Amino acid sequence: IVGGYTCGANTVPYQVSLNSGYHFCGGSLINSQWVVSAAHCYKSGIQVRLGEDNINVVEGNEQFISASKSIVHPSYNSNTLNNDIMLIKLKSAASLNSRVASISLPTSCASAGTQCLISGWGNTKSSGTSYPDVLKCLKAPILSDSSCKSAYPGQITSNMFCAGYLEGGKDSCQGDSGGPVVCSGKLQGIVSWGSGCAQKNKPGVYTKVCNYVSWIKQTIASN
Ligand SMILES: [Ca+2]
Repeated sequence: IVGGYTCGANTVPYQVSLNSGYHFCGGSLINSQWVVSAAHCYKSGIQVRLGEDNINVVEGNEQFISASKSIVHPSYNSNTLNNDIMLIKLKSAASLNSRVASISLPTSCASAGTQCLISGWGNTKSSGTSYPDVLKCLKAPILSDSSCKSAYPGQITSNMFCAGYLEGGKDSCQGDSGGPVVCSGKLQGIVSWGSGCAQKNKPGVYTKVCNYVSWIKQTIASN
Protein backbone atom coordinates (compact mmCIF):
# COMPACT_ATOMS: atom_id res chain seq x y z
CA ILE A 1 0.00 0.00 0.00
CA VAL A 2 1.63 3.34 -0.99
CA GLY A 3 0.63 6.35 1.05
CA GLY A 4 -1.52 4.44 3.54
CA TYR A 5 -1.21 4.10 7.37
CA THR A 6 -0.57 1.21 9.82
CA CYS A 7 -3.97 -0.36 10.37
CA GLY A 8 -3.33 -1.52 13.87
CA ALA A 9 -3.20 -5.01 15.19
CA ASN A 10 -6.16 -7.02 14.05
CA THR A 11 -8.31 -4.05 13.02
CA VAL A 12 -8.99 -5.76 9.65
CA PRO A 13 -9.93 -9.16 11.01
CA TYR A 14 -10.99 -10.63 7.62
CA GLN A 15 -7.55 -10.07 6.02
CA VAL A 16 -5.55 -13.24 5.33
CA SER A 17 -1.95 -13.65 4.16
CA LEU A 18 -1.35 -16.45 1.61
CA ASN A 19 2.02 -18.00 2.37
CA SER A 20 4.21 -20.51 0.47
CA GLY A 21 7.29 -20.03 2.60
CA TYR A 22 6.80 -16.25 2.41
CA HIS A 23 3.85 -13.86 2.05
CA PHE A 24 2.87 -13.63 -1.62
CA CYS A 25 -0.82 -12.45 -1.81
CA GLY A 26 -3.64 -11.34 0.51
CA GLY A 27 -7.20 -12.76 0.60
CA SER A 28 -10.46 -12.29 2.53
CA LEU A 29 -12.12 -14.72 4.92
CA ILE A 30 -15.75 -15.09 3.82
CA ASN A 31 -16.86 -17.79 6.31
CA SER A 32 -15.01 -20.28 8.58
CA GLN A 33 -14.00 -22.60 5.71
CA TRP A 34 -13.50 -20.30 2.66
CA VAL A 35 -11.16 -17.52 1.47
CA VAL A 36 -11.45 -15.53 -1.80
CA SER A 37 -8.39 -14.06 -3.45
CA ALA A 38 -7.30 -13.10 -6.99
CA ALA A 39 -6.95 -15.98 -9.55
CA HIS A 40 -3.46 -14.73 -10.56
CA CYS A 41 -2.39 -15.56 -6.95
CA TYR A 42 -2.96 -19.29 -7.69
CA LYS A 43 -0.27 -21.70 -6.56
CA SER A 44 -0.42 -25.20 -5.13
CA GLY A 45 1.05 -25.50 -1.55
CA ILE A 46 -0.73 -22.52 -0.05
CA GLN A 47 -0.93 -22.01 3.69
CA VAL A 48 -3.55 -19.43 4.75
CA ARG A 49 -2.49 -17.31 7.73
CA LEU A 50 -5.24 -15.66 9.68
CA GLY A 51 -5.07 -13.27 12.68
CA GLU A 52 -1.85 -11.71 11.33
CA ASP A 53 -0.54 -8.26 11.97
CA ASN A 54 3.28 -8.52 11.82
CA ILE A 55 3.81 -11.35 9.32
CA ASN A 56 7.38 -11.89 10.57
CA VAL A 57 6.61 -12.22 14.29
CA VAL A 58 4.30 -14.71 16.01
CA GLU A 59 2.31 -12.37 18.18
CA GLY A 60 -0.18 -14.86 19.46
CA ASN A 61 -3.44 -14.48 17.54
CA GLU A 62 -2.50 -16.35 14.41
CA GLN A 63 -4.14 -19.43 12.93
CA PHE A 64 -2.15 -21.11 10.12
CA ILE A 65 -4.32 -23.47 8.07
CA SER A 66 -3.49 -25.39 4.86
CA ALA A 67 -5.64 -25.00 1.82
CA SER A 68 -7.35 -28.30 0.71
CA LYS A 69 -8.87 -27.09 -2.56
CA SER A 70 -8.42 -24.03 -4.85
CA ILE A 71 -10.99 -23.12 -7.51
CA VAL A 72 -10.02 -20.42 -10.05
CA HIS A 73 -12.99 -18.74 -11.85
CA PRO A 74 -14.08 -20.88 -14.91
CA SER A 75 -13.58 -17.85 -17.19
CA TYR A 76 -10.38 -16.33 -15.79
CA ASN A 77 -8.32 -14.89 -18.64
CA SER A 78 -4.68 -14.36 -17.69
CA ASN A 79 -4.09 -12.23 -20.71
CA THR A 80 -6.86 -9.67 -19.98
CA LEU A 81 -7.11 -10.34 -16.18
CA ASN A 82 -10.83 -10.50 -16.68
CA ASN A 83 -12.53 -12.61 -13.90
CA ASP A 84 -9.52 -12.40 -11.63
CA ILE A 85 -11.00 -14.24 -8.65
CA MET A 86 -10.55 -17.61 -6.96
CA LEU A 87 -11.84 -19.49 -3.93
CA ILE A 88 -9.67 -21.38 -1.46
CA LYS A 89 -11.13 -24.00 0.95
CA LEU A 90 -9.42 -24.49 4.26
CA LYS A 91 -8.45 -27.95 5.56
CA SER A 92 -10.26 -27.24 8.81
CA ALA A 93 -12.54 -24.44 9.88
CA ALA A 94 -10.95 -21.28 11.26
CA SER A 95 -12.02 -20.31 14.85
CA LEU A 96 -13.92 -17.06 14.50
CA ASN A 97 -13.35 -14.57 17.24
CA SER A 98 -12.55 -10.83 17.65
CA ARG A 99 -9.21 -11.07 15.78
CA VAL A 100 -10.45 -13.47 13.05
CA ALA A 101 -13.81 -12.65 11.40
CA SER A 102 -15.43 -13.12 7.99
CA ILE A 103 -16.43 -10.19 5.69
CA SER A 104 -19.90 -10.11 4.11
CA LEU A 105 -20.41 -10.50 0.39
CA PRO A 106 -22.36 -7.67 -1.26
CA THR A 107 -26.10 -7.68 -1.95
CA SER A 108 -25.62 -4.76 -4.45
CA CYS A 109 -22.60 -3.30 -6.33
CA ALA A 110 -21.11 -0.02 -5.13
CA SER A 111 -21.26 3.25 -7.08
CA ALA A 112 -18.53 5.75 -8.00
CA GLY A 113 -17.68 8.01 -5.08
CA THR A 114 -18.10 5.29 -2.36
CA GLN A 115 -15.26 5.29 0.11
CA CYS A 116 -13.55 1.92 0.62
CA LEU A 117 -10.77 0.44 2.81
CA ILE A 118 -7.97 -1.43 1.00
CA SER A 119 -5.34 -3.30 3.05
CA GLY A 120 -2.26 -5.38 2.47
CA TRP A 121 1.40 -6.12 3.32
CA GLY A 122 2.61 -5.05 -0.15
CA ASN A 123 5.23 -2.58 -1.35
CA THR A 124 5.01 0.87 0.21
CA LYS A 125 6.97 2.90 -2.37
CA SER A 126 5.82 4.21 -5.82
CA SER A 127 9.50 4.04 -6.92
CA GLY A 128 11.65 1.51 -5.14
CA THR A 129 10.83 -1.37 -2.80
CA SER A 130 10.15 -1.27 0.92
CA TYR A 131 7.96 -4.05 2.25
CA PRO A 132 6.22 -3.43 5.58
CA ASP A 133 5.91 -6.21 8.08
CA VAL A 134 2.64 -4.92 9.56
CA LEU A 135 -0.66 -4.46 7.73
CA LYS A 136 -1.14 -1.19 5.92
CA CYS A 137 -4.55 0.34 5.24
CA LEU A 138 -5.69 2.92 2.65
CA LYS A 139 -8.96 4.74 2.45
CA ALA A 140 -9.86 5.27 -1.26
CA PRO A 141 -12.94 6.03 -3.34
CA ILE A 142 -14.33 4.11 -6.28
CA LEU A 143 -13.71 6.20 -9.41
CA SER A 144 -16.07 6.64 -12.31
CA ASP A 145 -15.98 4.15 -15.11
CA SER A 146 -14.94 6.79 -17.66
CA SER A 147 -11.94 7.80 -15.45
CA CYS A 148 -11.03 4.18 -15.27
CA LYS A 149 -11.40 3.57 -19.00
CA SER A 150 -9.53 6.73 -19.98
CA ALA A 151 -6.59 5.60 -17.88
CA TYR A 152 -6.60 2.11 -19.47
CA PRO A 153 -8.23 2.32 -22.89
CA GLY A 154 -9.47 -0.98 -24.26
CA GLN A 155 -8.39 -2.80 -21.01
CA ILE A 156 -11.35 -2.42 -18.52
CA THR A 157 -14.27 -4.93 -18.63
CA SER A 158 -17.53 -4.74 -16.68
CA ASN A 159 -15.95 -7.08 -14.10
CA MET A 160 -13.43 -4.38 -13.08
CA PHE A 161 -13.52 -1.00 -11.37
CA CYS A 162 -10.86 1.54 -10.52
CA ALA A 163 -10.39 3.06 -7.09
CA GLY A 164 -7.74 5.45 -5.89
CA TYR A 165 -6.55 8.95 -6.67
CA LEU A 166 -5.88 10.17 -10.20
CA GLU A 167 -3.39 12.61 -8.66
CA GLY A 168 -1.31 9.62 -7.56
CA GLY A 169 0.50 9.25 -4.29
CA LYS A 170 -1.89 6.69 -2.70
CA ASP A 171 -2.57 3.18 -4.12
CA SER A 172 -2.27 -0.56 -3.68
CA CYS A 173 0.86 -2.21 -5.17
CA GLN A 174 2.70 -5.54 -5.61
CA GLY A 175 2.28 -7.79 -2.62
CA ASP A 176 -1.27 -6.52 -2.02
CA SER A 177 -2.93 -8.67 -4.71
CA GLY A 178 -5.90 -10.80 -3.80
CA GLY A 179 -6.55 -8.54 -0.79
CA PRO A 180 -9.84 -6.96 0.18
CA VAL A 181 -11.58 -3.75 -0.95
CA VAL A 182 -14.37 -3.18 1.56
CA CYS A 183 -17.00 -0.45 1.14
CA SER A 184 -19.80 0.04 3.70
CA GLY A 185 -19.14 -3.28 5.46
CA LYS A 186 -19.17 -5.37 2.21
CA LEU A 187 -16.39 -6.97 0.16
CA GLN A 188 -16.62 -5.07 -3.12
CA GLY A 189 -13.22 -5.61 -4.75
CA ILE A 190 -10.08 -7.71 -4.86
CA VAL A 191 -6.68 -6.06 -5.53
CA SER A 192 -5.82 -7.14 -9.08
CA TRP A 193 -3.60 -4.99 -11.34
CA GLY A 194 -2.51 -1.49 -12.34
CA SER A 195 0.24 0.40 -14.13
CA GLY A 196 3.12 0.82 -11.65
CA CYS A 197 1.84 1.97 -8.21
CA ALA A 198 0.52 5.33 -7.16
CA GLN A 199 1.40 7.03 -10.47
CA LYS A 200 -0.62 9.98 -11.59
CA ASN A 201 -3.54 8.96 -13.74
CA LYS A 202 -2.85 5.23 -13.27
CA PRO A 203 -5.29 4.12 -10.50
CA GLY A 204 -5.55 0.55 -9.11
CA VAL A 205 -7.93 -1.84 -10.95
CA TYR A 206 -9.99 -4.23 -8.75
CA THR A 207 -12.11 -7.34 -9.51
CA LYS A 208 -15.79 -6.31 -9.07
CA VAL A 209 -16.96 -8.88 -6.58
CA CYS A 210 -20.68 -8.05 -6.82
CA ASN A 211 -20.76 -9.73 -10.25
CA TYR A 212 -19.56 -13.06 -8.78
CA VAL A 213 -21.73 -13.58 -5.71
CA SER A 214 -24.02 -16.31 -7.20
CA TRP A 215 -20.90 -18.16 -8.55
CA ILE A 216 -19.34 -17.89 -5.05
CA LYS A 217 -22.42 -19.13 -3.17
CA GLN A 218 -23.04 -21.98 -5.58
CA THR A 219 -19.44 -23.11 -5.68
CA ILE A 220 -18.87 -23.18 -1.91
CA ALA A 221 -22.16 -25.05 -1.35
CA SER A 222 -21.01 -27.77 -3.80
CA ASN A 223 -17.42 -28.17 -2.61
CA1 LIG B 1 2.49 -12.70 13.09
